[PDB]
Amino acid sequence: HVEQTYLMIKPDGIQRQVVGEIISRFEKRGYRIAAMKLTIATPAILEEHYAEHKGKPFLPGLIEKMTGPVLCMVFEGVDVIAQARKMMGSTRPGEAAPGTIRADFCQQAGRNLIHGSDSAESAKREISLWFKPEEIQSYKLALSDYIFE
Amino acid sequence: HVEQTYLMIKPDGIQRQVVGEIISRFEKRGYRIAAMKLTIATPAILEEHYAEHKGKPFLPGLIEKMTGPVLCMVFEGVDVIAQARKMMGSTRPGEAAPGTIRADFCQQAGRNLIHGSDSAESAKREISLWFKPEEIQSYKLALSDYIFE
Amino acid sequence: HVEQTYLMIKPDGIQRQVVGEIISRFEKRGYRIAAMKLTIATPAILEEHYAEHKGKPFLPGLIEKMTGPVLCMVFEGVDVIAQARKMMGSTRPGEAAPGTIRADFCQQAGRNLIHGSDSAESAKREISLWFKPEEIQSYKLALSDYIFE
Ligand SMILES: Nc1ncnc2c1ncn2[C@@H]1O[C@H](COP(=O)(O)OP(=O)(O)NP(=O)(O)O)[C@@H](O)[C@H]1O
Ligand SMILES: Nc1nc2c(ncn2[C@@H]2O[C@H](COP(=O)(O)OP(=O)(O)O)[C@@H](O)[C@H]2O)c(=O)[nH]1
Ligand SMILES: Nc1nc2c(ncn2[C@@H]2O[C@H](COP(=O)(O)OP(=O)(O)O)[C@@H](O)[C@H]2O)c(=O)[nH]1
Ligand SMILES: [Mg+2]
Ligand SMILES: [Mg+2]
Ligand SMILES: [Mg+2]
Repeated sequence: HVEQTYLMIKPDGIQRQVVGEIISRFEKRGYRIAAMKLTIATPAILEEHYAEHKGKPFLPGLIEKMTGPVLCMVFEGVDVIAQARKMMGSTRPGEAAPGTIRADFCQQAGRNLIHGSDSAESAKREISLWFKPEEIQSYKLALSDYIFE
Repeated sequence: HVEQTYLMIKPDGIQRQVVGEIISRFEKRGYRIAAMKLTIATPAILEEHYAEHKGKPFLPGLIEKMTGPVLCMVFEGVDVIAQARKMMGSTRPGEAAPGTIRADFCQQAGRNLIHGSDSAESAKREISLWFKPEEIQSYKLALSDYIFE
Repeated sequence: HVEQTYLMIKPDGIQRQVVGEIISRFEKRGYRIAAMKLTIATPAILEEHYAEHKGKPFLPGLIEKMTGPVLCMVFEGVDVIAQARKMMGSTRPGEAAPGTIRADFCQQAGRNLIHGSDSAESAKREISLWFKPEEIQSYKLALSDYIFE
């Protein structure tokens, strides 16, 4: 049984030109690209994306940092929501484990390269926010017999 | 004082075409390739390899998944039995530490890319099962003075 | 607020020809190269460098193993003293976390590839020992807005 998670490369990932390296880490585990789109995030969509932080003092500066080019992604795999969070590492790069994206690429939480859904409910909500159903692509990986039990 | 461990790239490592990447991880630490052989694992040899699991319900499907091309390897180094196990990571990739082979490449225990001996006794048994003595090569690494104390 | 740490590639890092790989790991986090110099370490300077270890049983052999080409480096970043130590990993490569330099490249404490300052005080002292102030270069990284909060 597979699930789908929402992963988003933030503007610092675009501007530091590590998009391909990020994608390769997820492809390396046999996770399937189910959707992908480059866009420029707007405050209106970011307010909904970060609805959990509404009213908090840091929300205006988070939205400002995120107003820029982003790569919206959906990846599919076993336990991929929790696993992608593990691969990303802790919010604060200095506390993230070696070998995670944030530890390997970043210094501070405010520029930590990538977002990933933190739960099944948030993944469903975030995928629906950033993608229309017609943009989610269903196909089978040819190596499936060697990736899955 | 060095020891030798038996490492085997399973059919998923061959079919996903990551053999060279796996070998490079062990070469990177200055471990010496003492033996290397491509073969196709058969049920009779796999029954002896997995003798500890005889009779268990999961063994038949394990043998089926392992019936395929494998790369038999012997690596030599300080504490290499335990260290190779650490490098592979937990049997279940989702529990494996970031930076390990199974965490970086895999999703499920039944397709977890690689086997390594779990003890000195199993290394001796497994090397004897999969290799003839003529296939174990004795030579010295030229960089030894910069690898070992 | 950024700080500066002293990092030194030991003779095993030079001789195994992994200098570039080491530098890339620090550049990948947006750490800035503030100083860099190839020299051959001599006992007199190494005695001052390792002054804290005076009298310990491994010191004479440590000085012998360190008498050779070294790459002196200063890197700048947020919390870079502690973070570089985390990236290097434990003194013993066998205890170091997967994904650290020592775990990925080495086997034994006596050949563990790299030195890094362990504190703000030792970083100040080591930078002054190996570099004159005129050798420390100040410039701003063009991607600073995407590395720092
Ligand atoms: N619950 C399970 N479900 C699926 N496959 C399993 C399970 N438990 C074990 N396996 C498979 O059987 C192998 C042998 O189990 P075990 O010897 O306990 O793990 P290991 O030593 O980490 N791996 P191996 O290289 O096969 O010896 C595992 O590597 C998996 O490929
Ligand atoms: N500067 C700064 N940014 C933060 C802090 N906490 C969170 N953020 C930013 O806000 C984003 C969303 O916060 P959160 O959902 O709690 O963290 P995440 O799930 O790891 O992305 C993070 O990824 C960070 O970029 C903080 O303490 N300082
Ligand atoms: N052979 C050997 N070398 C050691 C030992 N302890 C320390 N060293 C070496 O001495 C160096 C400096 O020691 P220390 O400052 O404690 O370790 P570091 O801060 O991790 O570099 C280490 O990096 C090792 O190369 C030991 O027990 N045996
Ligand atoms: Mg979050
Ligand atoms: Mg076993
Ligand atoms: Mg020290």
